[PDB]
Amino acid sequence: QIQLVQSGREVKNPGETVKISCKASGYTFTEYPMLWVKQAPGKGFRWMGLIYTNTGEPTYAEEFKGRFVFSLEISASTAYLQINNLTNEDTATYFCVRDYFISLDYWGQGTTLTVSSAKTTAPSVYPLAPVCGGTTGSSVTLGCLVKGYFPEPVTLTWNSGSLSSGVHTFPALLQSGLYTLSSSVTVTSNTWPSQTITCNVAHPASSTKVDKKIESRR
Amino acid sequence: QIQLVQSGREVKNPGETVKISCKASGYTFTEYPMLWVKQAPGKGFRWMGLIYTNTGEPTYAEEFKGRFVFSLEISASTAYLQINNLTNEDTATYFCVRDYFISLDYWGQGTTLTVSSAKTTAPSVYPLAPVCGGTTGSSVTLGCLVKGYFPEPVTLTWNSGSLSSGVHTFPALLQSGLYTLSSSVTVTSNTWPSQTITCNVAHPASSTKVDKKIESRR
Amino acid sequence: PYIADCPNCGHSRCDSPIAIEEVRGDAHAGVIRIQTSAMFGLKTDGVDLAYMSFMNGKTQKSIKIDNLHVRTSAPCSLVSHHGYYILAQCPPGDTVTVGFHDGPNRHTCTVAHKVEFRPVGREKYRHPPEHGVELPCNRYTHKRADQGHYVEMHQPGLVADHSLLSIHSAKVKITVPSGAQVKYYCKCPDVREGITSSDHTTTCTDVKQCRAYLIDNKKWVYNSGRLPRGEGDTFKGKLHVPFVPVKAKCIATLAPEPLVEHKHRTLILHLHPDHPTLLTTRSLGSDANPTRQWIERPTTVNFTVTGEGLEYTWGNHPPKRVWAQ
Amino acid sequence: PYIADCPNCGHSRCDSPIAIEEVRGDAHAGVIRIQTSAMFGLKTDGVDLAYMSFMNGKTQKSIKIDNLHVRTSAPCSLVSHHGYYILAQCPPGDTVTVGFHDGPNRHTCTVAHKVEFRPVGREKYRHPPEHGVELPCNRYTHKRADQGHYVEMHQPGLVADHSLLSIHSAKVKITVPSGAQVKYYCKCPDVREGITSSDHTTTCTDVKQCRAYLIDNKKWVYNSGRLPRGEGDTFKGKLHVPFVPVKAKCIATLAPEPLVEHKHRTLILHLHPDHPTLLTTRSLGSDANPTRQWIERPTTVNFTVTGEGLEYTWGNHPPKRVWAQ
Amino acid sequence: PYIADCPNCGHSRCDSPIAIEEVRGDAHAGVIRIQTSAMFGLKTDGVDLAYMSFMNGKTQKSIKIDNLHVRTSAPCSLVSHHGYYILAQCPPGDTVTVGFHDGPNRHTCTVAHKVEFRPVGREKYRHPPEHGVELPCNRYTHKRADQGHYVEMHQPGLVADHSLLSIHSAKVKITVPSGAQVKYYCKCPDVREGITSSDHTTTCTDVKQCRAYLIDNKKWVYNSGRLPRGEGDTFKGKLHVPFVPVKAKCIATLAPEPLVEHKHRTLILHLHPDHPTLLTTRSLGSDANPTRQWIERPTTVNFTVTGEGLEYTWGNHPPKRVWAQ
Amino acid sequence: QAVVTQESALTTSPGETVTLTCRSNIGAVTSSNCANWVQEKPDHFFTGLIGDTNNRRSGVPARFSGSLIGDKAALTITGAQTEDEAIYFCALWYNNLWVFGGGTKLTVLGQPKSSPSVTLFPPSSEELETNKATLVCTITDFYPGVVTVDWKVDGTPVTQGMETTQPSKQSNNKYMASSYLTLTARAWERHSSYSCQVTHEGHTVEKSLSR
Amino acid sequence: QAVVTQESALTTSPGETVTLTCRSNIGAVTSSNCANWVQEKPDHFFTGLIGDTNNRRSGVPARFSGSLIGDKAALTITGAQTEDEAIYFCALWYNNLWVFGGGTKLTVLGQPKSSPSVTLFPPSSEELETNKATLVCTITDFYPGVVTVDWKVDGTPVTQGMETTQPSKQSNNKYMASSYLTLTARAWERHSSYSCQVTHEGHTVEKSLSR
Amino acid sequence: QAVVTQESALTTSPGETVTLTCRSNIGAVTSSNCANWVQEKPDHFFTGLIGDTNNRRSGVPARFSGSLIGDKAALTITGAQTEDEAIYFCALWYNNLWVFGGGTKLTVLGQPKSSPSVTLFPPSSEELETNKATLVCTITDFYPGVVTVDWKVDGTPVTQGMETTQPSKQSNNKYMASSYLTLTARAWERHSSYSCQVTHEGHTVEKSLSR
Repeated sequence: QIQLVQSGREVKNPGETVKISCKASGYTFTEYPMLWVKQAPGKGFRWMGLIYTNTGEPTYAEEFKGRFVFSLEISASTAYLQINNLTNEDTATYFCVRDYFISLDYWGQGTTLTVSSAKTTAPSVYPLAPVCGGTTGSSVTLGCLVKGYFPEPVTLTWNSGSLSSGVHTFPALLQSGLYTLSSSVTVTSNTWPSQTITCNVAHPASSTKVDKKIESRR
Repeated sequence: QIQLVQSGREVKNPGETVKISCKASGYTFTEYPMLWVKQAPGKGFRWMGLIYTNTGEPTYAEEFKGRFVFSLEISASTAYLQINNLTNEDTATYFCVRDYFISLDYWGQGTTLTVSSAKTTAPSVYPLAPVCGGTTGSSVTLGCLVKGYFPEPVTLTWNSGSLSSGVHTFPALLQSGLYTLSSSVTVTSNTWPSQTITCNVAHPASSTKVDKKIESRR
Repeated sequence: PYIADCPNCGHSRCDSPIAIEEVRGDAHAGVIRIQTSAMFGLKTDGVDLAYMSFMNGKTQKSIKIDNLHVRTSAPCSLVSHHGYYILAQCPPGDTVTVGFHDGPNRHTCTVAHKVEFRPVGREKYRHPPEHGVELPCNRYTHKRADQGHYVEMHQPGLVADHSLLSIHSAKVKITVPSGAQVKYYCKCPDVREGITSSDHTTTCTDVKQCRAYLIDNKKWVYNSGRLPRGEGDTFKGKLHVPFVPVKAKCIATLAPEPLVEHKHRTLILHLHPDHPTLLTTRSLGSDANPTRQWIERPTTVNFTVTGEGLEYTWGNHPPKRVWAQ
Repeated sequence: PYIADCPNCGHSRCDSPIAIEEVRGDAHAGVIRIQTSAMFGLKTDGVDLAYMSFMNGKTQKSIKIDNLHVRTSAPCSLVSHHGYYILAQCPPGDTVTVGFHDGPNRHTCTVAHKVEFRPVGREKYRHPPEHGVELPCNRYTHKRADQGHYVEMHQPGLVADHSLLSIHSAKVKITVPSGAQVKYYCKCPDVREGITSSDHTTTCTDVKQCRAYLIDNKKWVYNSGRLPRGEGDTFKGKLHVPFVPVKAKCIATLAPEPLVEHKHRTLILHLHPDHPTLLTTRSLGSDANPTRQWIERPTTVNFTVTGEGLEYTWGNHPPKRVWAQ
Repeated sequence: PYIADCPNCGHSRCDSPIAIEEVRGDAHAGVIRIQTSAMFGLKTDGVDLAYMSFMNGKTQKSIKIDNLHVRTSAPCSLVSHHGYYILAQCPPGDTVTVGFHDGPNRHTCTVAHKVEFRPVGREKYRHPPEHGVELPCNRYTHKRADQGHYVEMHQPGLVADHSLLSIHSAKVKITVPSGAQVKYYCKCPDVREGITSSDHTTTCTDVKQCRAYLIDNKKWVYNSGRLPRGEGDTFKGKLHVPFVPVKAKCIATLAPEPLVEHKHRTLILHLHPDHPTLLTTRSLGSDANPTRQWIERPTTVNFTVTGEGLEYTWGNHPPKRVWAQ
Repeated sequence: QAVVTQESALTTSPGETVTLTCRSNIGAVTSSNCANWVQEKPDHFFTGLIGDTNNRRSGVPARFSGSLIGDKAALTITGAQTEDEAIYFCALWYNNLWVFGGGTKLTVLGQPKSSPSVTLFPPSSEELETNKATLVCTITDFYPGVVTVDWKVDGTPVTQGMETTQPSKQSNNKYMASSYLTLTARAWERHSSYSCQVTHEGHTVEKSLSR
Repeated sequence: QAVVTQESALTTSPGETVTLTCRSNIGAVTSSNCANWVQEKPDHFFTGLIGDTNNRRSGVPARFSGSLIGDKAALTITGAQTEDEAIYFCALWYNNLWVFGGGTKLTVLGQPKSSPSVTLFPPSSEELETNKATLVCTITDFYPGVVTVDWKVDGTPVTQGMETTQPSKQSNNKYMASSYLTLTARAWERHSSYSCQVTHEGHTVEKSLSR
Repeated sequence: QAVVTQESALTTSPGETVTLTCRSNIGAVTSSNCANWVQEKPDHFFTGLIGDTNNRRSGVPARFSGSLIGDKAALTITGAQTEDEAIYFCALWYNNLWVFGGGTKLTVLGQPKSSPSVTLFPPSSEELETNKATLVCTITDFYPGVVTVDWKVDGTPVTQGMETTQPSKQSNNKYMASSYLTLTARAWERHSSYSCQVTHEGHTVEKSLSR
């Protein structure tokens, strides 16, 4: 029914601008305006303002009057947050939210911004296959290591997303100035290596797409 | 909110008198009178009477008119049961109770009397440390054996009561004319014997207090 | 909470605990003070006026007031309860009709009583307005902290309870509430007083020829006409009345202003009230020559005013005065 | 449970199953016997008078009576139901206004009928009291074991049900309840009688030009004026009335006693009733010289009593007599 | 949903959101159009007329209408609500008495207003029947799509809210709803206007000597007499009325037919109405010689008919005519 | 001079609806008897549930409701839970005193089985200084609450000298018990292998010491 | 310019009734503050529970109800469930803006413990072609969510080179984490036995590779 | 001459709210269709839940409620339980007869897995007196209810002679099945090692006899 799906997470060096979209589904856009909330890493939840999706007038919280600008692609049921002249302390997650029932009833997924200086490094995608010997159980765990990229984000799927059950994707972590991510997938021992299992990785900032099929070590 | 906490359990030889206190907390004493109930070992629950904590008039059940006398330290929110010329068949547990809501809503913990002839023997407190060899697990169980006392009750705590989680205190049992009690405590293997663990035992009837630290056998 | 014989208790004469005596539609403010035989108020013991204790069985039932209904020609409005007694704002009604809802049953009680509500004033309304002048009405209080009168309330007499008179497998078997005093014998010769615990009956057998009585005088009652006397004595129990009639100034009536019209020593007055208004005058000569007439229909009237003066009283609107030279 | 056209069914003329016909405010005891077109009482099959079967759809709904409301100027009191018919103790009212609560909806029915309740007696009360003399009123029974009259109750005619006339994806599609007899054709030429299971319609297409009928005469009805005739026949179904008017002695009226005052061959009587009381006398000479006057306002009256005697009738209080030599 | 001062709000003068102004018992169809100060209808935002938004606190409460009750001498029947305004079919009543049930509380409001319902016609009924002739009554609509008039509805003035004026542990502490405009100072000298977020108060301490105000003019109101003026300006907010009085033909009255009886140039008429019926005639000579008399009591009357003719008007039954040669 | 009667024991499963009743020997139970329902959990732990027939004490789950069914007072547990396993007592008022029923032991399916935790301790040395030795075998956290404890000195089933307490209910609703084997300073020093064997829901646990 | 305050953390057991409160620094909370309650489950997953003090969002279980208790807004969970373990935030309206509370972390007894599923992968060969080798140790489905990961190259506790992420909550409410040990193509070829040891609720799991 | 349609299968988890619907091919379902809901548990066990659209049969938990949603009859299970896993059928009245829907198989998360209990019996001797031998392999109390049974005479997978029933639901909601391997008195006496291997939720259980 109601889905507010947000853009993916960006990386931006200080000074830049970002436009975060919120695409609304399930309601009539026009009778319910949008709340923009900032949940800062430590600090907790904060109201950034509200936009009248009918007239188009924004209210900003005083903390947010200035670099922040709400707007909407009415026509497509999108509300957008734009933060100009990005300050380093704006790294946090921003949620769109529907104001209804004397409060807020639905929240989006969040779009996380990491304001941070750094060039652009494409990831190296490495297959993780089991040890050279044996590996005999009722199931089997394969993996995919996405190493040394910048900035965030990368997306990772298994078999173009048709294999989602039994998957653990591990949050990217910064190490020596670069991000590293990994994912595991577990399937029955009959599936692999009988049927092909492929790691799909995209790094938008570098226009890098890598498809890596997990092959047996021998 | 409402707590009725009762005195501890006594031992008394036939013929004696006992005054059992009931200290009330959480309500205004004066608008709720007190029920005294006898739950005799086998027999089940029996109403002993009710005291008007406002006027002070007691009602006795006919079974209880005579040796039983209700009174109250109004001033301290205490109601008291006094059983004079104790008969041996008065061993049982007595509960105070609040009469409210067309019945009884809160019951106390109980004060158990054991009418029984016998002198006064102080307990011997023995530390129970694990076997001389090994004992390597994620946790460890120590113990404390309180042997050969009379009459009841004894109280037992661990580390002055600051260590209550993972404790099993075992009800006192009569053997060869004397009571014996024991307790175990289980802590992580890192706690002991690194940190001190001490058994605290009191026997009011003999004015005996013993603190026994559990020491390793070697 | 006393129980008596309601006269038209839904069907016919039941014995309701809320049996209505002493209806008093004698005040002015839309209010009636009533006595149920039931004593609502606090519980059996100590709490919350807004709970509800009537008699079910020999026993009380001290529970919530949830769905009281006093009513008349229309549903009334409760004002306050204290003791046996309730105050409620009612309209006029040929009768009075009372009742709560225990929850399983309606269980009401109803009675005849001529009710009216004249407000104090020369206006004969049917109901108090929102506005108008204040003036000294008669009315009952909201409150309980009240001693201005007290009615005798001594013991109950006995009551019937044939739930007692069971059968001892061939003999009729009486029991007792809590050790209460059961006054017993049968048409045959057996135990003749009955001041006992649970007795049997040696002689008679039929439940329908025995004395199922409850001398249970641990709590006094109101001295209803629908009470059987406690034959022993006038026990104590002088007990107040809450709802004293007091000299409240009701928010009260006012009739629309007149249309004064001049003529030669004569007041034409085209007049147009809201309700029947008692107009009256006093030609201030030693010849009084007064006039009185309730006016409800709009009417152009006349008054031969004299030289020295006349006065004019449009309802409880203040008295006017007039120089007609 | 028949369904007919209620006249002011909350909004306006609906078709309520409780459509009120034959209001009878003709007795004295505060009572009206009413016929709903709905047949409450036992269920469809066999149990419990105090359940509730009206028509919803073509279908019954034999469920609990939970929240019946007959009412008039004030809310009435139910007395008893049997069959289509309910007895209820009502006050006077210009109208009659009936209704239960199914639970999702109020679903009431209302009607005009001039109602009054004179009690039998020379007192013109508005309501029955708790006390007074008993005397022969007219009144309806509580009971059902009753045969004193019976009204014709033959079949229903058909009824409309356009829920039947669905569409067969291009043609209008009739169905049947349970194999019931559906009487069918359309303005166009197609099947002309209809005694069938679920038919289609070759010719016409529009639902609004077809005969959605239900000859469902497995259960007869009351012969309401708001019934369409079952054209075939006067089927059987002679069926009793429960609530016969009977010669009950109502608990009844009584006017306060007079104040007898002597004069020379003359009764002054300061008099002060509760309600309008028809007083009357008979000067026992062969010259009757009687008098009649309803008295509601307290009045000191006079009576030239003769030598031989007069009699005096203070309402349904018994007749007095007087020697005035 | 505006909130004003109800006059006899159960006990006495409360401030109910359903405070009744502009009672209009001026139509004929048993109907009254009322304005609550509460704006039921859609919710705060966008949905479902049949929901219920009154003011609780400074705040609305846009929830379900579950248990509305308009009533008078008897319980009325709702007709429709739109905006601040409700239409309801009522009987006559000296007063008007309104109220819903939030669920925790009755929370009603009541008022004085002279109500009657004459139907249009020479019959003076008390209530509309099921049958009779239709003729041009005055009546309000069911509907909302209505513009025939509009009443001014500009802003609210401020309102009190001493829930604001808390204490800052020694000083009296005002707060704000949502950043609304709180107009503030105390008897002492401190901040003198107040257009602020949550302020403190340096000078005064007592809550009872300060200006707890809410200039919250984000939504206009009805211009009730029980409103304090918004002193700044006549803001916009011209707003329609739904329930226009329209020329409906009420289902309407009819008096039972007369008994025509011949005599020599004379109509004896044994006559027997249902309700008070205004009869009247016109002797069609240039000598009119008409007659008028309300007839409620059955009466045999007479009419000296002339040679040329007379006409005869048995209530709103059509006019008859007669040759008496 | 009135006898309140209650079912003796009732067994139900988590999620079911169970009714306990309270019968008076003098007649039907009525609202003037102000039926009360009290629950006793292990450790002499009393709480009031319902009073005045149907008033639920505050903080008592709603799955509990009281009423009069026929001529008796009834307590219904709607959605019984594992936590409801306890003794329920009814009380009836009789114009001047209270009469308690015998109580109903209610058993509710739940609490997956749990094996005992057994520990055997050697006689401490301060105690061997008394010319006495007592081997303590502690057994805790077992459910169902029934065990068999058997001692074996040097391979031979001891049969005299031992004492085993009765299973006592812990707070978590599992049980505990301890067994004592008292020897003499001397019996102690004689034999060489002591062992406390605990049998619970079919598995055995043997804890042996070596002097 | 108003501060909403909430309990920091609350712990309950399945089946209990727990109350969270929301206090305003300016005064009592009233219906014109339109208290809202929002729940945050792991993964930045937000849902609204109650709005306008007591209006339950649609599809939010009935065990959740809001109200004003005293001078504060309260959320009561009646029959808390294991699934209710999350962060609850309250929001209050103040005439022109919203102020959010700090949130209350609620813990509910349930979800029986679950051991980790550990897998150690060898450096792939395409990566050994970069003159680099990274051993990945993945640990998933463990609860409680706390582990200790220790690496041991050739019998010797590595102590530099490793990086272990922070436990992240999976959907089923169990956790995951991975640890990396980066060597050089060369360090790789040198040593011979690698092992990733994971310690969880007392048991240890060692996954070793052999080059 | 009307067709009632229902969802084919629905899967939910304990604690969720699930809605089943019942559609009529002739038009919207209305209160004059008196929607009935019936539940079929294994063993041809029928109970009525709701009747006349929303009347709950007596002794049917309150988590079950019926209603009309849109133009169809609906059954909502509020707080589905493991015990609710069954087939739900709706029935609609059509003026003279009843039409039943195809039923909805509902699956509810719960009942932790349970391994099979396997037993292999030898041909009895009275049967070897008939010149026949039948090895019976019984498998009970397993869940999920799916198994693989493989027989192996003398080390060699038998492939002819065996018959395995279909898993049948026991009362506790677990399953059972038995497999038969019929030999001749003679085949019997020939070979020497018989074995019934049962594979269930990945573990294998082999029960062998020795003649």
